[PDB]
Amino acid sequence: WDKFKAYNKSLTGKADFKLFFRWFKELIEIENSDNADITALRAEIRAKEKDLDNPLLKALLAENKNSETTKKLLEDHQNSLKVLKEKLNSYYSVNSKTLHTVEDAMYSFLPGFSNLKLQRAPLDLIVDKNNVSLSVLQLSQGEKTILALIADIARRLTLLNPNSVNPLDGTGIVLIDEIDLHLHP
Amino acid sequence: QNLPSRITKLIKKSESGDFASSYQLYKVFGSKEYGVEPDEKMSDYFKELSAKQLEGGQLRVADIHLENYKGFESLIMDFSMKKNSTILVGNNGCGKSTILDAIQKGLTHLSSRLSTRSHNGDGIEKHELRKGQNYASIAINYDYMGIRFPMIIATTEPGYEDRAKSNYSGINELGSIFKTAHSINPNVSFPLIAMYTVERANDVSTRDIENSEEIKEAQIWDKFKAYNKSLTGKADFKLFFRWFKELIEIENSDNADITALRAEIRAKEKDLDNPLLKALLAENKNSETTKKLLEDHQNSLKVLKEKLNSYYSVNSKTLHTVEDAMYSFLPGFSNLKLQRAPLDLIVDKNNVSLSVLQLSQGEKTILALIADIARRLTLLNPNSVNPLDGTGIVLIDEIDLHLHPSWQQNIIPRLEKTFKNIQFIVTTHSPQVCHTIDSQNIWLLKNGQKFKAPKGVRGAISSWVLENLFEVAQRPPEDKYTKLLQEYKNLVFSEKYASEDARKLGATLSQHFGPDDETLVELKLEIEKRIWED
RNA sequence: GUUGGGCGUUGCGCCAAACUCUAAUUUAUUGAUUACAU
Ligand SMILES: Nc1ncnc2c1ncn2[C@@H]1O[C@H](COP(=O)(O)OP(=O)(O)O)[C@@H](O)[C@H]1O
Repeated sequence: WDKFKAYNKSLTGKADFKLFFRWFKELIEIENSDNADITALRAEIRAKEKDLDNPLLKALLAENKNSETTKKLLEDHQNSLKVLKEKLNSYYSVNSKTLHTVEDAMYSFLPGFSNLKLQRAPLDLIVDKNNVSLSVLQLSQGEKTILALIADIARRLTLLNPNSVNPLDGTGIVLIDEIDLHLHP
Repeated sequence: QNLPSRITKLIKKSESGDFASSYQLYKVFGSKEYGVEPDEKMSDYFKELSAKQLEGGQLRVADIHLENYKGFESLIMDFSMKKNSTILVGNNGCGKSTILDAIQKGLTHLSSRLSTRSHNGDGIEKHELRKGQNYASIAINYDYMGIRFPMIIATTEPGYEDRAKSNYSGINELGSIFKTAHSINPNVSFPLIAMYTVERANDVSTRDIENSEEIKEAQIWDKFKAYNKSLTGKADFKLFFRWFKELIEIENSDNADITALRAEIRAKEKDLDNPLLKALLAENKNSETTKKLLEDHQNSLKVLKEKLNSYYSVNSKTLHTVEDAMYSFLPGFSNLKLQRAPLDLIVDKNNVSLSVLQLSQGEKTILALIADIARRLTLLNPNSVNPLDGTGIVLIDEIDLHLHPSWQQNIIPRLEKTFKNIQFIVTTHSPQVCHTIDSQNIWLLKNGQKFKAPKGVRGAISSWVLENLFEVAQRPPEDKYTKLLQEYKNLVFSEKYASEDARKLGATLSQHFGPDDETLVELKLEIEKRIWED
């Protein structure tokens, strides 16, 4: 992880789901096989980041908030995420932080989708909506190519950008030819 | 309505409890051909009962009939049913391998019609015909819960009209019974069919493990899949390596979502306690929104506890059972793990970490054999208290390969102790395997004929079993010192007890064999006795 | 391991006896046989 071992061989570009499934499989398994201390931190980041978007408490916060106690509480659980992500960043580790960013790439480019697991008895890399779905089988043909491209961009930007609590906030050139390739209208 | 008498007899048999009695009862009430009006509900009941009564039965080979096969003109053998181990002993060139090769080409057919729809298999080739004859025939009777299935496979040279047509009446029956049992219940235990040829000597190699992560995903995980390349010998290790990777990955991928869930429960407990948050909520307790949010948080915490309990009762013993059953068979070895740098396995012996690919040749063949049996039993037998208690036929050919004569006295009983419901028809040439099985089971073979073992072949002096089962003398038959021993012994028991040669052979045989052994002390004592008498 | 006898807390439990060429009987609306209703 010296920022230059993946910077090269990128001027050609590859974006396919066959080489993304095998990559994500190793990334989610190797990270969890050894280490195993960053897994709990990342899972609790997921819990804290998805529990804030509670419609009940969100409506209560959006309601009359003249008392400063609720503002202090919201600042406190924002600082919770701040320090938590700071701790993960302090754990300088390749193959353990790129997973979180690549998951965030698919958590935003595909709006409203929840946690992403990887079953094994059937492979079936599942994406969680309010109802369960499957990516290896469903999700069309081009909705896998574009996701592979997004994942590659996220991984490459994360590797090129150490620290940077939001690694997918770099700057540079990314040229795509015929962006309308395998897309539903 | 005057139910036929045969139908009443079948109903009585089913009431007593049989599996075929209800099979031929749900196919008599589901069609108009058999002569009774078709009733669907009362046929479904019989089908369910037939499938339910199949559990607890062992599938064994009862008898076999070779006629003009490789080297046997006419052979009839009957394998014991109360005993779970049959041993074939004979010279190199009598035909013990022929009987195993005849048990296959029928076991292949049984596996094909129990797993696939092909309805094909092996057969007698032209080169296997007895030199001079024209027709050959192999007949095997399969047993299940005291009810037998016929079979016969035959051939004729394409110059004369065939005088022995093939027939597979009973194996189609057995396959249909098992398939129906699977249809009504997806987790019905099935028998295991496999043979391990001498070609398992080179089973484990670095080449096989190098590309074991580059095979198809749907070739290892389903009940009906532990049958491909299973009677070809060459106990599979690549598929075993893939299977071991997947199980260790299930352990290393789950049990962390369990840890994550426990951490989430702790965090939620902190969030609910949260003295600041509790104090803030205490300001407005009667508010409907606050009560709603608190009750929903409590319900979510209870649901999270239920989710944790869901994986709290997994206990994936699929790995533990295999590891424990394979550690006991190979003494000392323990803590088998995986190392991902050159995608290789690591096993620990005598507090030394070594790779499987570099182990002794006498410890990888047994390793792969036990691993293949355990994996196939686990695949064929779904979720159960003990998945290694399955039935079937395992044909271990030339068990004496790569074994020190210290494990041969503990190989058969250990296989029977770990696997206590599998038939183990085997062949051997080491006389330290024979003296652990009853005399009624060993089937001597010479000159194309079957001879029963002499009385008392169980635990005894190895010289006696050697002499009375292999026709090989205890001492060398042509050795100079052995000839001197004989020429000393006969003269001791005859003229020239103390003469020209008595002393010189005495000294020569005292320099070797030591001056203190069994035979020479006997001879010296008796010569002293009968020189004192004179 | 297989066969014939006896008693009755009898769709078979027990008792009392025997035999070992290397080695156990299954089909109906069919035809032959025993038996009731004719
Ligand atoms: N066409 C044939 N004609 C005569 N003998 C044959 C023929 N085919 C096979 N055989 C006999 O089969 C024997 C092979 O023995 P085998 O089955 O390998 O048992 P084992 O491995 O225990 O010695 C040989 O003794 C050979 O004579």
